[PDB]
Amino acid sequence: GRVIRNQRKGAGSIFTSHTRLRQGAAKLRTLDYAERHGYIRGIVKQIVHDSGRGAPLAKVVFRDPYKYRLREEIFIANEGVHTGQFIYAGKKASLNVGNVL
Amino acid sequence: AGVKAYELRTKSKEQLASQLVDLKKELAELKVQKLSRPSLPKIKTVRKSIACVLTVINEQQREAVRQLYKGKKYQPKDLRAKKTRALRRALTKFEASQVTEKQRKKQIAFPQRKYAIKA
Amino acid sequence: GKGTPSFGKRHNKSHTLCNRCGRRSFHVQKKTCSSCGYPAAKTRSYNWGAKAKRRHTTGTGRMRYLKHVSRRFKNGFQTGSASKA
Amino acid sequence: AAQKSFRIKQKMAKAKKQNRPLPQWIRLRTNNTIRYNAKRRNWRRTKMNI
Amino acid sequence: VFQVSMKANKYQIKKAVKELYEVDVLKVNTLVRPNGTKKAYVRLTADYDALDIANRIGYI
RNA sequence: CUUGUGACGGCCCGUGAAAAUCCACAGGAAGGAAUAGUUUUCAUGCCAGGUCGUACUGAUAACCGCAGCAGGUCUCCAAGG
RNA sequence: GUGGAGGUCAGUGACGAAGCCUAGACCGUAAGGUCGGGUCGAACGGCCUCUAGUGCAGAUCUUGGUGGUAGUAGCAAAUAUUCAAAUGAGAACUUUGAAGACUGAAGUGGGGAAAGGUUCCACGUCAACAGCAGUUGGACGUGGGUUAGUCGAUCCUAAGAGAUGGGGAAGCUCCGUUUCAAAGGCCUGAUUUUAUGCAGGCCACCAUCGAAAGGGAAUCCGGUUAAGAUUCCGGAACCUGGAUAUGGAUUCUUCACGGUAACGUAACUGAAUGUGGAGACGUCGGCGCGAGCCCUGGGAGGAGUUAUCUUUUCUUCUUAACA
RNA sequence: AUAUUGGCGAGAGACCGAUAGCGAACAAGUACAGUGAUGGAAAGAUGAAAAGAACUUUGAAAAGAGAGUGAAAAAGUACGU
RNA sequence: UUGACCUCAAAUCAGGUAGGAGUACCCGCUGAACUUAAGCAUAUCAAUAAGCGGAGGAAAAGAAACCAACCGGGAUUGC
RNA sequence: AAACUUUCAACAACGGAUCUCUUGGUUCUCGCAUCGAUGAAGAACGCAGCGAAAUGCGAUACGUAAUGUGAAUUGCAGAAUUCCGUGAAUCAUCGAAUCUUUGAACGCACAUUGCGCCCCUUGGUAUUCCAGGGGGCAUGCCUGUUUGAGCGUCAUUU
Ligand SMILES: [Mg+2]
Ligand SMILES: [Mg+2]
Ligand SMILES: [Mg+2]
Ligand SMILES: [Mg+2]
Ligand SMILES: [Mg+2]
Ligand SMILES: [Mg+2]
Ligand SMILES: [Mg+2]
Ligand SMILES: [Mg+2]
Ligand SMILES: [Mg+2]
Ligand SMILES: [Mg+2]
Ligand SMILES: [Mg+2]
Ligand SMILES: [Mg+2]
Ligand SMILES: [Mg+2]
Ligand SMILES: [Mg+2]
Ligand SMILES: [Mg+2]
Ligand SMILES: [Mg+2]
Ligand SMILES: [Mg+2]
Ligand SMILES: [Mg+2]
Ligand SMILES: [Mg+2]
Ligand SMILES: [Mg+2]
Ligand SMILES: [Mg+2]
Ligand SMILES: [Mg+2]
Ligand SMILES: [Mg+2]
Ligand SMILES: [Mg+2]
Ligand SMILES: [Mg+2]
Ligand SMILES: [Mg+2]
Ligand SMILES: [Mg+2]
Ligand SMILES: [Mg+2]
Ligand SMILES: [Mg+2]
Ligand SMILES: [Mg+2]
Ligand SMILES: [Mg+2]
Ligand SMILES: [Mg+2]
Ligand SMILES: [Mg+2]
Ligand SMILES: [Mg+2]
Ligand SMILES: [Mg+2]
Ligand SMILES: [Mg+2]
Ligand SMILES: [Mg+2]
Ligand SMILES: [Mg+2]
Ligand SMILES: [Mg+2]
Ligand SMILES: [Mg+2]
Ligand SMILES: [Mg+2]
Ligand SMILES: [Mg+2]
Ligand SMILES: [Mg+2]
Ligand SMILES: [Zn+2]
Repeated sequence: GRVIRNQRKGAGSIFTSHTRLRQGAAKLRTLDYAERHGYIRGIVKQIVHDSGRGAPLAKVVFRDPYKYRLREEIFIANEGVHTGQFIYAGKKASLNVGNVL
Repeated sequence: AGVKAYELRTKSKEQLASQLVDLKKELAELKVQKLSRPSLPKIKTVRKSIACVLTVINEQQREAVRQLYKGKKYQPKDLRAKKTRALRRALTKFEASQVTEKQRKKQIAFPQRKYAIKA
Repeated sequence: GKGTPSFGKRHNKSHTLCNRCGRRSFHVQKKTCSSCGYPAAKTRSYNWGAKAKRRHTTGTGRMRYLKHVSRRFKNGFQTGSASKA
Repeated sequence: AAQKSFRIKQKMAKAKKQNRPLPQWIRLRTNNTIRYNAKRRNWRRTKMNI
Repeated sequence: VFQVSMKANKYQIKKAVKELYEVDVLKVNTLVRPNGTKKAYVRLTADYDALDIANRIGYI
């Protein structure tokens, strides 16, 4: 018999996901010294719709503690988070909506 | 017609260079006259004369280089032998003839004697 | 209309000239010649293609250098030149 | 293809030079067996496929 | 107008013309003839006359 | 009428590319004048800008359909009643 | 009876071998053999043996050639041709003039992309092709023709392809594209035996390919050829890269002033580093504005109709890039 | 000492004789078909020597009729038989 | 501080060396099926065809951890 | 009776059989061992007075140099001193060279005649910008030199 459809997906010829318009992989900030010993502060800049994803993205900008740069992160927006809101991530962060305790 | 090889070999490089630049000159004006007349076979001798001079110029240059590299190893590759790829890689007659001390003593002590079988 | 009407839509060379064999068999999308195997180092050849080997084997060309090797070997790869005997 | 690669245009020139009838003085050589230019091509019947 | 080797560019053509003919060159135009040769369009400065150079070469 | 553009409005469980490249700002390292400097994002002034394609058809005859085949083959401009 | 081999007839033969034709002859029941006659021009036969790729009507046999059908089927879509003259041996088909028509701007028009490749144009030319014709041609023969700092490629990256470090596979090769890598140049200054190592500092992607419709530095007008033009000529511009000299500007409060402000100007230092902007973006509906076209008045020229009327009908009055 | 349908150089055959013999006795792996891997022909013979028909005539011309070369045009570049 | 050793790198460091072609024969790996068996699976075709790696004029093998059971022979190779 | 059909012969057609030739093939036997990073086989493009193909060759281009032979090549033209000679020849031989762009193909790429970097030199008033000429820049591995890295680790210090 002929190879059935569900087998044929594994080769990934035309069954791969369409990822042109996605703004990036939505991952939390990397776990570093600051978060596991204190807390760090961030600013919500953009709340963008992600293609192929029901939930919107939160685009938070952080400060690099070791170099003068402006590391920018992509979060998954929680209900109630607004642009310009301060976001606190770390072990000692206050328990508020959008925080990363 | 044309210039012959043997008498060019008695010249020097600067004379040959002057000969060459002169030779290229008429071939230019013979070529422009070629399109005028229906045919002109004289250009063939001119081109061959250029080749003869160019070979002579090259021949003198290589020989002087050969004298420069004479009597020392690592000569330029184009001046080496062009026998084959294999023969160049092959063992030379010196290294192929090398033999250990143990075998050399056996050969000197017990060579293949010349014998006859009559009586 | 898989016949004549379909034949009119043929205006896209699937193959082009090969830089190595110049046959117009270089697959543009695959970037590999289908005749001589370019750009692979080994020249494409198959023992079931007896005719194919005969078309491109040594001898069908010029032997720009290998023509004279037999002549050189007969003279024992002599060096130098003649001496006007 | 008005906008063409130089390689194609190089094959262009040779094809122009190939398309020429037999020179007449070829006829008169001794032991001449060549009758005409058998490798003639024309754009109406045969395509170069280059 | 000249036939030129296919390996030559405008820099060499301008350099050569002023060398062999001791005449300055205004600009150079080049094209590849359909027969596979390269044709050069050399324009001389107004201080020089192309017609005078042409018959001096030997064609007119 | 065609087309360009502006400000808008409607639609989405669809919100509708990236990179090369150019500029600005923050910054104040560095360099700077008085008997002379600083300045080439102001004006004028000099030189050079290589290589390859450029003809023509684009179809009831220049392409593919064995062909000078009523077939097929992307697109631009579109007068008057 | 046929191809070839050993032996013999000191066989035949350019004064004509072989082959071919012959309701001419002879022999054999026959397979076949012999002769005459015409063509013919270079080798061939009789007998004893040897040897085999050795004997054709079939195989919808193979290759090649030729018939009847047969001067037959037929050469009927796309509205449509006619008169005269010229060339010419020859004109329904060629050229020119006149006339009648058609495509009717989502054309039978003017250009292009893929493809074709000299079909483009000129001269001479009709043996074959243009299923009639042919003086004509996209045919034949001989030549000419394609000019770019600004148009495209080249540069960038997209879906994707693909080395290297690595890891599989006996192997052809496979996986992977930043991955378990010791993965480099950037600019300033010193040295003026002198070339560039030492003085430093700096930075962390880490090959490459991938679009002639995506992004992208910069050109327009007039004229010219048998055939080229945003490329050639004339005129007038712009961009990039580089060497710079003068003028201008600013400074003794060293790196400018004015305006409350939005902000303005001829300029009016600025490395490392960081931030932002542009590149950079769907579709539909209506509205406003611009350009071109269409319509139309007056006037300035030209042409048509005028038995009659028609301050009439048609036509020219245009202004590029850049500043 | 053994193998060798390849390469180079030689000698031979109770082999084949242009529909045979290698696909190819010839400008044959050529012309040509297919996008491609690949597929793949046909085609030898004038005459001793071109001596390849001067010249006349009919026709626009191709050619025909004469003339002529040739041992033979019952060998005329469509050429041995 | 200075100098060794070991291991590991970098040099357009001084010299070289390998790649591809042919492959009739040769040295190996991998490896079928048609077919036969009057069917067919073991078998056979066949340790072959195709594929892959590697040399020379030859290659390979070659001087016994042999053959033998005899009064023993005596590298390899081929008929 | 003509025409027409058929049969036969002569002549003439179409076609290329037979016969006779054969610088070809096939088969057998004998001798030799010689491709390539000093760049092979193969490809593309070019080169002749008049060449399209085959053959030959590579901008030194149907070839140059060297040797031998000893008066040509040939379709035409042309060339003649090359003819009692360091000398004709599409001659034979062949040891010196040239050997375009490629190709294992090697600066990076290649559907481009694309884009680089280093040294010497020349011109453009130039170490930096541009152009011309010449020579270079592949991978793996081996040996050796030089510069290094690692508390892997020794000695030696103060
Ligand atoms: Mg299509
Ligand atoms: Mg495709
Ligand atoms: Mg150009
Ligand atoms: Mg539109
Ligand atoms: Mg909208
Ligand atoms: Mg053009
Ligand atoms: Mg044009
Ligand atoms: Mg056009
Ligand atoms: Mg069109
Ligand atoms: Mg059109
Ligand atoms: Mg066609
Ligand atoms: Mg009869
Ligand atoms: Mg007879
Ligand atoms: Mg005869
Ligand atoms: Mg038989
Ligand atoms: Mg029969
Ligand atoms: Mg029967
Ligand atoms: Mg039949
Ligand atoms: Mg009829
Ligand atoms: Mg009909
Ligand atoms: Mg429209
Ligand atoms: Mg025309
Ligand atoms: Mg006709
Ligand atoms: Mg006719
Ligand atoms: Mg890969
Ligand atoms: Mg690219
Ligand atoms: Mg583009
Ligand atoms: Mg876009
Ligand atoms: Mg402009
Ligand atoms: Mg035009
Ligand atoms: Mg101009
Ligand atoms: Mg001011
Ligand atoms: Mg933006
Ligand atoms: Mg104006
Ligand atoms: Mg076809
Ligand atoms: Mg006769
Ligand atoms: Mg005869
Ligand atoms: Mg069975
Ligand atoms: Mg059976
Ligand atoms: Mg069965
Ligand atoms: Mg095999
Ligand atoms: Mg051995
Ligand atoms: Mg051994
Ligand atoms: Zn190829």
